[PDB]
Amino acid sequence: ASLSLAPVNIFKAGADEERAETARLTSFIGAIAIGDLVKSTLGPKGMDKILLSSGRDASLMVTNDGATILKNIGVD
Amino acid sequence: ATQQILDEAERSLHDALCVLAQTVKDSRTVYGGGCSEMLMAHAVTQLANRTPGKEAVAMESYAKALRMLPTIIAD
Amino acid sequence: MMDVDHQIAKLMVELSKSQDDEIGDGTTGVVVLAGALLEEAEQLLDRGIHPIRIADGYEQAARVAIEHLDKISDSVL
Amino acid sequence: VKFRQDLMNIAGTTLSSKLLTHHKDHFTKLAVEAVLRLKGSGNLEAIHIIKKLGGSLADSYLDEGFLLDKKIGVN
Amino acid sequence: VVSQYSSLLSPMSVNAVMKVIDPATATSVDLRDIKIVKKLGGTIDDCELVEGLVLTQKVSNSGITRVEKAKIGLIQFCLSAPKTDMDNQIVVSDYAQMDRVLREERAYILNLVKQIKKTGCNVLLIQKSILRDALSDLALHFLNKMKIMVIKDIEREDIEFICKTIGTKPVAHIDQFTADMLGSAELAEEVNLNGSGKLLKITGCASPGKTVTIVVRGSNKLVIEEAERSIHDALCVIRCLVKKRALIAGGGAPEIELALRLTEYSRTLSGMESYCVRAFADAMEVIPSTLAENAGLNPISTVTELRNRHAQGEKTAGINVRKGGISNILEELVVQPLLVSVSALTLATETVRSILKIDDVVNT
Amino acid sequence: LAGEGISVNTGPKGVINDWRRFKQLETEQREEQCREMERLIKKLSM
Amino acid sequence: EGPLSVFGDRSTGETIRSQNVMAAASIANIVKSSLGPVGLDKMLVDDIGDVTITNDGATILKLLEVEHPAAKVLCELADLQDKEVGDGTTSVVIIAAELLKNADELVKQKIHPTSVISGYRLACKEAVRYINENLIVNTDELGRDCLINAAKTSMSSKIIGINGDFFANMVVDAVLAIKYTDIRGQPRYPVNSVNILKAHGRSQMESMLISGYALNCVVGSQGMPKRIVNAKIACLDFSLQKTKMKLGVQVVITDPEKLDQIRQRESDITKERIQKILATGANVILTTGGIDDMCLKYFVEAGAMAVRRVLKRDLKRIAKASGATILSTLANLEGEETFEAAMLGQAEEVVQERICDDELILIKNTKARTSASIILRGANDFMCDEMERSLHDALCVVKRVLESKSVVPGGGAVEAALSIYLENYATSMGSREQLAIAEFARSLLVIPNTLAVNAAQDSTDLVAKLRAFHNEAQVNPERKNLKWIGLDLSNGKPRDNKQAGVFEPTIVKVKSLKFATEAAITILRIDDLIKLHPES
Amino acid sequence: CSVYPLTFDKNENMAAKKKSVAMHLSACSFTNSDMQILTASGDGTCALWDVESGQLLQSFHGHADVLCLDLAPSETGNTFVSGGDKKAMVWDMRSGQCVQAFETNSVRYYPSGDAFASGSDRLYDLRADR
Amino acid sequence: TNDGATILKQMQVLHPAARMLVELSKAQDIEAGDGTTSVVIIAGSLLDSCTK
Ligand SMILES: Nc1ncnc2c1ncn2[C@@H]1O[C@H](COP(=O)(O)OP(=O)(O)O)[C@@H](O)[C@H]1O
Ligand SMILES: Nc1ncnc2c1ncn2[C@@H]1O[C@H](COP(=O)(O)OP(=O)(O)O)[C@@H](O)[C@H]1O
Ligand SMILES: Nc1ncnc2c1ncn2[C@@H]1O[C@H](COP(=O)(O)OP(=O)(O)O)[C@@H](O)[C@H]1O
Ligand SMILES: [Mg+2]
Ligand SMILES: [Mg+2]
Ligand SMILES: [Mg+2]
Ligand SMILES: [Mg+2]
Repeated sequence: ASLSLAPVNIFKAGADEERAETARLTSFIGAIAIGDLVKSTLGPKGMDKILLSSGRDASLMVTNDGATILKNIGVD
Repeated sequence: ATQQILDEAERSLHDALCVLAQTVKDSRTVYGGGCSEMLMAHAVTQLANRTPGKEAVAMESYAKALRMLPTIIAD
Repeated sequence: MMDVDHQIAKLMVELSKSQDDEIGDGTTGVVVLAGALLEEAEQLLDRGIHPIRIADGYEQAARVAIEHLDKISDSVL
Repeated sequence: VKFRQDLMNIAGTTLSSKLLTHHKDHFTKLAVEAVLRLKGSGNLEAIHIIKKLGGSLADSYLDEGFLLDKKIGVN
Repeated sequence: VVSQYSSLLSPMSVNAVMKVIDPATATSVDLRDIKIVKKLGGTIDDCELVEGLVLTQKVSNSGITRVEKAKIGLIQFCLSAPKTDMDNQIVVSDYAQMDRVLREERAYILNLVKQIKKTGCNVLLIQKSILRDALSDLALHFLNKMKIMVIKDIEREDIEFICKTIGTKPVAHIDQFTADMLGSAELAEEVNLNGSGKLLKITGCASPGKTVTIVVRGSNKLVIEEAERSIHDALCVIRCLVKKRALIAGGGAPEIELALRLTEYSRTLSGMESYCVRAFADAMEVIPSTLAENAGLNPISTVTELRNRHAQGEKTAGINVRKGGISNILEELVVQPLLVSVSALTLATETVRSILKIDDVVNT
Repeated sequence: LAGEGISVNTGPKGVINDWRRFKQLETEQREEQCREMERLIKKLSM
Repeated sequence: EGPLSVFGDRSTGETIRSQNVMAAASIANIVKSSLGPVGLDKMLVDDIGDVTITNDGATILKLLEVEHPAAKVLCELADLQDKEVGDGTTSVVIIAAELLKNADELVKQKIHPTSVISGYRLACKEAVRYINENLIVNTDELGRDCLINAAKTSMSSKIIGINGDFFANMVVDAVLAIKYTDIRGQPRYPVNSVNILKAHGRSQMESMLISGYALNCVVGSQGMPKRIVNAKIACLDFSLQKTKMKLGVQVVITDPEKLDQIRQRESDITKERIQKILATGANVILTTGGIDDMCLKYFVEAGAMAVRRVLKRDLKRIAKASGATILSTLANLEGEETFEAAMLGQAEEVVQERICDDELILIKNTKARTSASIILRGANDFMCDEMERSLHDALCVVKRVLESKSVVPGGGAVEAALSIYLENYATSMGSREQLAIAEFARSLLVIPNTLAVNAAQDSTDLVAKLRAFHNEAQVNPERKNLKWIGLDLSNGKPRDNKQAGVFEPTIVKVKSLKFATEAAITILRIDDLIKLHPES
Repeated sequence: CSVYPLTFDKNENMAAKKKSVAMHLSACSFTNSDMQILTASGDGTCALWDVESGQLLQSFHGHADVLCLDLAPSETGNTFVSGGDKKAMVWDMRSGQCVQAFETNSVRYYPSGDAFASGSDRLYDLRADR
Repeated sequence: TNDGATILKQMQVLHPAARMLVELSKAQDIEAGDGTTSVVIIAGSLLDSCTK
């Protein structure tokens, strides 16, 4: 059996876990989303991104650098 | 032994009866086990090999799905 | 790093920490061995044996296994 | 005879994936006889399936006549 | 729970089953022929096997509660003012029509009652009627004046049972009501259960056709429910004996024998199926373990002693709760029909096989 | 029920007006509650 | 919640057994204080100010709100004892609770419940046999005094207790008055045919035993006479009102000249019926239905008493006592409509008596059958209700004594004798059932213990003295007269209860033992509880 | 919603007999001839019972849940309309089929018989299906 | 009650396997009428072995 799908629950409230298929699905989804986001900015004809901050300052950033794009995003 | 067993047996028997009645109506038969799927995929591939353009790619994808069905059977 | 709440899970975590402290390797084998032992004990209890008898049998079997491990061991330089 | 063999094979293939695959042979003979008793009619409602709890799945059978689930008068 | 009363219920159950079937011909038993009546009060020791018919309906008549040499008549029409199926009204235009209508209705009821009485009937059963009064007060008065017990509000579903019991052919029109269509009986009386209700019992019939009634009594309702469930279980066991004429030892002997023989069989099935058959045998080894555990014995020693003794060659060896150990179980008269064990095995195996084919749960 | 990784788009930008319209009132309510709780419970309990 | 995944709580093992014993002990302790002559009554407030003052166990357990189903099992056990016997309602509950408690105590020592149940069954059977063989007193050798003593014993602990010297005679006379024989020559006493009327006012001593029947009814019209010196009672089961055609009859008038005649006939029919009834000489007319004003005027002019809305059971009793015949309709077998003189009852007097600002009908000295009725007088309604309950208990006790001619000594003598005999008997029956039978015998001692505790006396010493006396009776062949020794609660000393006139019907003890044993067996059979949560 | 008390509190006026077993209820309605009772439940099935014999003559399922039932008085067998789904359906119990339907709670059959009201939460002519 | 079929029917089990065990008890009662507890015990033991 597994911790999540068991008659008795072994976890604190708000803590969960993802088994083989679910963990692989989530990891692949996240990686593919990151790759699709960062791409289209690749090569001589790549475009730029607008990084609109949601904070109080609301800093506005227009960039082509992939590292800066990946730094300033709330990633779960 | 259970009500669920009885219901599933009834559904399976209904499937068999319907297929047998259809065969009685039209006696033409084809081989199963993925043989028909693979034959159709082979015909589609033969058509695609003589077709220029991205339509060939679409045909190849069609044949790939047709071959994927018995692949799922084997999985 | 797990956020466990069951007390037996905390005991398993303490077992792994103890194995890490004393040896540093084999922290995963201990948990699997304990789980298998408790599963077999579950079967025995369902068959109707006092748990203390199961614990004593496990202790003497572990003594035998340790003696055998000492017997079949090899020395290295 | 070839058509009957084809009906046997088709019913077996249809029942292969279902829970009846345990008694596939018996259930295939059952379904083929039930369909052939229709004398070429397509009326699948002419075949009545009665689900009675208890007993084994192999105890299922096709009545050589007909079974009704009503009551007779008093006298 | 009815174990101290088994000396009373077991012969009662056997008699009930035998009285409703033909032993030389019957291949099945219809338990609907054994009516079970639960009445609060008394003790389970007061359970009775009534050969005739027991009716919970009360007698509408007052002063007539015991009739000997009764001629029970079953009536399916209404003893009230005439009323056609079509919508009908009586139109009065003169003062004479009023008492003429009253007199004619009285004469009609009197003629109905006189026709009923002329056949020699003395006990009347009236089927429950709706949309029309089954028994008028004037009709009841006329029936009382001619010394006839009247029982009304008979349920429709009990007509077949009553006709099978006392041999009365139901009557739906007064034209066909004749003496030869009645059902004779030795006695039809209403008894009181020591201030705990009243029962109408018709005991002794000229044609007692394959029907018996069982009266269950107890201190409280829960024990009565359990007693009637246990009686039904005993009747079902005798029914199994009727269907399949085979007997097997009890007390865990079949399960231990099965486990041993299936282990031996699995030892000749090299492959991955040998493990599965061995697991099957070990699973069959559970019932004797549960019996030993519930008996207060040591399950390990008891089960291994059973297995060893069955390996010795004695297959009628099981749990002996009375003795407290292991001995031959036939001396304890602990036997059960083979059909019970065979059906249990087959149904459990089929259910397990169906379970093993499931690999996903979808919430609709 | 897949594709959770979205990183969204200018859609929330298109709704900044209503977001701030509600957030200003929410912040005022939070300030009022913070000034109320500086005394309540902090001293009422003991 | 676990692997069962059932929507409800579950209790297993010693927990559920302890809970069941707790519920039984609670039900016992509710009514333990109201056992024996030194017992006390209880108040019951019905959440709306209604007050019920009672000592009867069945009433107390019926009015209470019980939730645990074992407590219910005990409550319906008391109700069954009340319905089937009429006395000993508290005793059966107390005995069952003590039996269950001792059985659980045995089970806690790893004694299997099957062994305890078998021991209880054997002990109950042997106790019944011993009671029937050694502790019965034939009433034919005592006479009328036995009935009076049994009634007095029943009336002890009740509000009519000290005044029992006067109430016992009244109860005995009332029971003997309604005696009648049936087929197969077996006399039976239809107790509850003695109508009991409650009316506050004078003291208990002024309770009147009517040599006839009493109706809680009055005459319909003030113009009728309120006393008949030679009653010709006619009992009817139909209303005397204006004639109305049935639902299936319609009056359609096309010629206007017939409407007046039809309307006249609508009342002339009832007038003719009343004239037919009166022409036979009937003086008293009792009907279960209503009577209109003009129909009352007919009796007023005829100078005959007419009572309407009479209860059906009261009418049946009056007809049986006076020799009248209930007529649901006026219709002979010739198709006509007549009333004969043979359908008339006869009574020596019918009076509209006045009882404490209220009036009731007394039918005095009915002929062809003797009837009885009792009018109870008390301080208020609660006292009269308790009087009625105690009187019903006494009537039931006298009925049991007259039906079965055997009585047993009271005051716990039977319990002590049974305890001694069963504790001696257990040593010669099995090995595991010995403890069960011994605990049954010890549990039988709860009744004298409760009596002595209620007396605020030394229960231990009194029960020890009783057991010593009964042991001497059982082991010494020449001291067999000690079987009758019971408890004298007034002085707190053993006393010969057979000589003291403390008697109970044997059926009371036998049925109490059987019902208590069955209830204890039923509760003891449980070892697990599943309480599904309500779906609402 | 309207449930009359249990004991009928009367003196045997030959109407205390009511059956009213309620083995099915949201649209219980007595028919023209009293020998039949028509009731509906939330399972989307319309049940017809014979009050005298006391068993379900034949059940009608052609819908979701059914709410409102109205009957056109003709032998109680001719037609009865159900409007429980947004699908007004008319059934004939001489054949047990939905004779006609209208895909559009308080349906009322017009006294004339050529149309019927379909009040929801229109006068639909049966001669034109519009 | 001591009857297996009655015990399993009265308490509302929610897991599908328990529901099929209840149906198995009902079928055993229909075909035989006794052994209703034993068949459920056998099925449970069989699946317990199936675990390993
Ligand atoms: N015995 C068999 N051997 C090989 N293939 C089979 C067999 N039985 C069925 N199949 C294949 O399985 C496929 C699915 O059939 P099945 O699952 O029975 O019904 P459905 O078509 O509804 O999925 C069919 O295309 C058939 O070719
Ligand atoms: N005068 C008396 N002397 C001694 N004991 C008595 C006397 N009268 C009654 N008893 C005993 O008191 C016990 C309690 O009876 P009681 O509680 O009044 O009956 P119930 O249980 O029906 O309420 C009876 O068992 C009876 O033996
Ligand atoms: N006196 C006895 N001695 C030994 N075993 C018994 C005895 N009575 C019953 N058994 C066993 O107990 C098992 C359970 O029977 P029971 O509880 O009556 O019905 P079910 O089989 O439905 O549980 C049976 O298989 C039977 O072999
Ligand atoms: Mg390592
Ligand atoms: Mg298929
Ligand atoms: Mg008393
Ligand atoms: Mg059994």
